[PDB]
Amino acid sequence: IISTHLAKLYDNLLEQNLIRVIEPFSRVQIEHISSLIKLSKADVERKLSQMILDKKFHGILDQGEGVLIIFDEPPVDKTYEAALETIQNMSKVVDSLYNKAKKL
Amino acid sequence: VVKEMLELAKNYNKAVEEEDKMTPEQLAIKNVGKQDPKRHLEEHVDVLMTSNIVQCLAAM
Amino acid sequence: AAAEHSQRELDTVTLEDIKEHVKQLEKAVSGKEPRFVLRALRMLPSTSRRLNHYVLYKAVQGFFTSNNATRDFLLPFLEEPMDTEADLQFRPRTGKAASTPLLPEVEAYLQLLVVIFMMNSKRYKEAQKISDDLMQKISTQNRRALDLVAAKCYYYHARVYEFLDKLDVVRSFLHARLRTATLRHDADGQATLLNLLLRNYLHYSLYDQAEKLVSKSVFPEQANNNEWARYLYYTGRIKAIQLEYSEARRTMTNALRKAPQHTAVGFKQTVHKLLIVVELLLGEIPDRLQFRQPSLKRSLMPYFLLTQAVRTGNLAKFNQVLDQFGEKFQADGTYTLIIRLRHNVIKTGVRMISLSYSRISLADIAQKLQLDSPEDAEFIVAKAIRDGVIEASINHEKGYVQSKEMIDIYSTREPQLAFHQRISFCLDIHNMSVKAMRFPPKS
Amino acid sequence: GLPKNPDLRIAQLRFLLSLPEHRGDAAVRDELMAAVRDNNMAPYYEALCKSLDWQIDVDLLNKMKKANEDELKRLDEELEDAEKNLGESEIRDAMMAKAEYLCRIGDKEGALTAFRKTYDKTVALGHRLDIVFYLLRIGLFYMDNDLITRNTEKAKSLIEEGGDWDRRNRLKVYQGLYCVAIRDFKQAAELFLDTVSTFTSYELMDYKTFVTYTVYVSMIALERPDLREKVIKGAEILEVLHSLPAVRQYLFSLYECRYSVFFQSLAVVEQEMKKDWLFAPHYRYYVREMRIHAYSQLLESYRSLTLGYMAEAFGVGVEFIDQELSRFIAAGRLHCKIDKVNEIVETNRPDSKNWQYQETIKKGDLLLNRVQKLSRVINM
Amino acid sequence: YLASLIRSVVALHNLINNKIANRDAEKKEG
Amino acid sequence: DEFEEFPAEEDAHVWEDNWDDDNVEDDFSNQLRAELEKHGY
Repeated sequence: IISTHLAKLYDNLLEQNLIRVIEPFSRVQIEHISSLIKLSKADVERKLSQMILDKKFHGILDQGEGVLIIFDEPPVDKTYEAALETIQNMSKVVDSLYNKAKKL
Repeated sequence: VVKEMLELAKNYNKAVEEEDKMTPEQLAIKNVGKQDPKRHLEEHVDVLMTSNIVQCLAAM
Repeated sequence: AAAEHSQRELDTVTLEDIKEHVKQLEKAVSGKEPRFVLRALRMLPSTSRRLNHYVLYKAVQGFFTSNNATRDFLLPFLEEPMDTEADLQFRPRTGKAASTPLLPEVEAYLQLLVVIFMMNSKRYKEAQKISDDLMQKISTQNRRALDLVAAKCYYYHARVYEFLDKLDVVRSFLHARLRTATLRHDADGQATLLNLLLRNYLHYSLYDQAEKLVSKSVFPEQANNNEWARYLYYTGRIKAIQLEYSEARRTMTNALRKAPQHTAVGFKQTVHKLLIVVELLLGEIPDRLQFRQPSLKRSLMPYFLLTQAVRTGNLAKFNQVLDQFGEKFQADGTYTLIIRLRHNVIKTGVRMISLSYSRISLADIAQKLQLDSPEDAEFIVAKAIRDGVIEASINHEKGYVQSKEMIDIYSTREPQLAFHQRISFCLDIHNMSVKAMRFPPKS
Repeated sequence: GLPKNPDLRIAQLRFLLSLPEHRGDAAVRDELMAAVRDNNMAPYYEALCKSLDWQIDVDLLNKMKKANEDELKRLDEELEDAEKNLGESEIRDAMMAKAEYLCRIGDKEGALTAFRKTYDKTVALGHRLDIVFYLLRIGLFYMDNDLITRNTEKAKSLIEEGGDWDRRNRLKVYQGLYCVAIRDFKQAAELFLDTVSTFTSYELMDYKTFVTYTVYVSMIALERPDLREKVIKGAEILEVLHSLPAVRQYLFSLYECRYSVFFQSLAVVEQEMKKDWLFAPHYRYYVREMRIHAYSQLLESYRSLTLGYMAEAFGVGVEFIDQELSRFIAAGRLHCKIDKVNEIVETNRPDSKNWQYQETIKKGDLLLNRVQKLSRVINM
Repeated sequence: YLASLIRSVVALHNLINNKIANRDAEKKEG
Repeated sequence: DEFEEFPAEEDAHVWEDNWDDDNVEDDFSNQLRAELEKHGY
C-alpha cells in the first residue's frame, strides 16, 4: 500500500516538476532537463516520451539532436469538423434522393 | 454559420430520408413553418457563400 | 402450352410495352421531346429478350399491316404462327393509322425488334437485309428522333455484323455513318457509333489508326452514361498501348466507375484486367479488394498471380506465371502489355524504396532491389527519378538518393486549386439540374 | 448453464492434431480419444480417421455404434411412446432430447436436421433460444460458417421480440467468438469488453481463456485511451490476470512502453495463437498488427529517432528494425520515412488541418462521384 | 465548397422531386 | 443493358485481406529467436 501509492507519487512528482522546468524553454536538450530534474537521461527520456504520448504536454522528442521540441497545439478548427460531418450528412441525403429516383 | 447549417442538414436528412408518402403533397403543406427542407437551408448557403466570395475577392 | 400463353401475354405485354413504346414513340414525334424515346429504348434491352416468332408476327400483323412492303420484308424473315386460339389483334394503328405510313421511329423500332429477334434468331443476314434496309430506310430518314432509334439499331446492326464476324464491311459503313451524325449536331447517335467503330479498330489491332480517330474526334460530353463508360475503356486501351500509362489509369478507373452498377459482369471483368496490368506497369500495386470480389474473383485470378509476382519482385515467379497463364492473356488482349512489365519490374521496387527511405545510399538501393551493381542502380535510380516515379534528387557527390522535403500543402495553393475543380463541378451540377428542370408545358 | 454439447474442446484438439508440427502429438490424441469414448462419438471418429488417416477401432465402433444404435433406438422408442401417450411438452422435449444425442455422437448433419424439426414445433420463446444456441455451437465446432451466421441472425431476432438478460449476455460472447474467426477484431473488443464482468457462458471456454482472448483482442482493437480505462484498470480483467502472468506482461508491456519485453512477449503470443483452433488463420495478421501499433506508438512521441535507439529499445538488431519499418512504411501503416544514410527516422504525422483537409477531399470526392453518378441518371 | 455542394444536392433533389411531379401527373392524366 | 458485346467471361473466407498478409516469411518467433540470438551472442 505504501509502494503502489508512493510510487504513483514520485511518478507524479516528476511530471509536475518536468513541466515547471520546461515551462520557459521552447527547445531544450534532453541532456539538460536531466540535470535540472536530477535524473538520468534515460529516465527523463522515457517519462517525457510517455507524457507526450498521453497528451500531458504538447511537445515532441527529437532524438537526433537530443532536444524536446515544446510547442503549442492549435485548435481543431471546428469549421472543418462541421464540414466533414455535413459531408456525411449530405452523403446520406443524396442516397435518399436515389430512392426518389427509382420511382422514376 | 457552418455549425448552424450542419444542424439544418441533419433535419434535411431526416426530412427527406423520411420521404413519408402518406399524401406527400399534403406532407409538404402540413409541415410548413419556415423549417429545414430549404428555407433555413441554402438561404444560409447564399449568406455563407456571398460573405466568403466578397471577402476573398477583396483579399485578392 | 401455358409457357407460350404467358409468352403471348408477354407478347401482348411486350406489344403493350411496344404499344407503350410506339405510343410513346408516337408521343415523342408529336410530343416535341426526343427524351420520351430514351425510355422506350432503355426498355429495349429488357424487351429485347422475351420474344419468339409469334411475337413479331402479331406485332407486325398488329403494327404496320398497311399492306406496305414492310410486312413483305420481315414477315418472311420470321416464322409465322399458326391459327392461334388467342388471336388478340394488337393494332395500335386502326384504319387511317394503318393507312398512315409508320413513323420512322416505330418502324425501325419494330424492325429493330425483328433485327433484335434476327439476332435473337441468329438471322443477321435477314436482319442484314432487314437492317441495311432499315438503314437504307433510315439512311434517307432525316428526322431528329430517328437518330436515337437509329443509334440503337446501329450497334445492333454493328452487333448483327458483330455476330457476322466481318467488322470491316461495317468499318467503312460505321466510319461514314458516323459522319452523317456529326453533320447534324446529333448527340446520342454520334456517341453510339463511335464506340462500335472503335471496337472494330481494336479488334484488328490498328491502334495507330484508332489513336488518330480519338485525336480529331470529340466525344459528346452530354452522352449516355452507358456510352461514356464504353468510350473511356477503348481510349484507355489505346492510351495504355501508346505508353501514356498515367492517363490510362485515370480513364480506366473512371471508365470502371461508370459501369452500370450491377448489370455488366463482363465489362467490369475486362477493364479490371487492364487496370491491374496497367497499374503494375506504372509502379502501383493494385487494390486487393478487386481480386476477392465475386464476379471478378476467378476472372482476374489469372492476373492475381501476376500482381503478387511484381510485389515479390521474384522474376522467376513472374516468368513462371506468363508461361502458364500467359497464353490466356492473349485472348484478353493483354500479353503484350505484360511483356512490357517483365523488363519493368524494377520500377516499383524503386518506388517502394523511395516511398519509405528518404536518403538511401545507392549501394543500399542495389542490395534491396537485387540490382547487380551499385553503378547499375544509378541509371535505374535516376531513371525512376527521371521518369517521375519518384520525387528524389541523386546527389552523385556522395551517392545518396535524397527524397524531396515535403511541404505543408494547406499553406500553399494546391488545396485552393483542388477546391476550384470541385466547386466548378458542384456549381455546374446545379446549373445542369436547374437548366433542364423540365417543367412540362403547363397543361 | 447450457450443455457442453458439442464440446469445443474436442474441436480445438482436432485442429491441434491437424497442425503439421503437432500432427504427431500423443497427448492430444489421448484427450481427443478420451472425449470420443466417454461420450461415444462413433460418426465423428469416422470423420476423425478419414481426415487424419487414423485407424478405426472396430470393437469400439461396433460396441459404440450398437450403443449408438441401442441408444438411438431407445430415444426412438421413447419418442414413439411419448407420441402415443404424452402431449406436445413431452414430444417437444423428446425431439429436443433426441437431437442432443446426435450432437454428442458427432453426427453434424443429423444434429442439424433434428434440431431444425424441433424448432418448427417449439412454442415457448425460452425453448426456441436454447435450440438456436444449440445450432450455433455446432457451427463453431465444425466452423460451419453459414450456420453460425444464420443462427446468429435467428438469435438476434428471437431475442429482440422477447429476450431475458441472461440469454443476451450469452449471445454477446457467441457473437464475439465468431468475430475473432472472421478477423473482425474491433467488434470482438466491443462484444467481449461488455461481458467480461459477467461471463456466464462457461461452455465455450474457461474463464481464464476468455480473459486471455479479451486481452489479445482488446490490444489489437482499442486505442491507448480506451485500453487504459477498459482493460488495464478494468477490475475483472486484472483479477484473472494474476493467474495468467504471461498475458499480464503482454498487456502491460505495451501500455508501460517496455518494448523490449513486448516483442519477446509477442513471440509467445504468436506461438500460442498458432495452436488455438480459433486464432489459427489469423495469427499472422495479428502478430503483424501488434507490431505496427508497437512501432507507431513509440514514434508517436519522437519526431526523429535514431534507428540505433529503436533497435536497442526493441532489443532487436539495427538491421531488423530498419527492415520492418521499411516493409510497414510502404503499406501506408506507419507514418515515418527511414533515413538509411544517417540511420535516422523522421515522422510525417499530418497536422490537424492537413488531415481534415485530406479527409474533405476523400469524403468529399466520394460524395461528388455519387452526385455526378446520380446527376447523369435523373437528367436523362 | 461545402456551400456549393449543399446547393447542388438541393438542386438535384429538386429536379428528382420535380421529375416525379410531372411524371406522376403525366401518368395520373390517363 | 448488359454488355453482351464484351463476353461475360474453396476460398469462401469472409475477412478482407491485405497485401502484406500474402508475404511468405518465417514465423515471428523464429525471426526474434534469430535476431535475439545474433545480437545475444
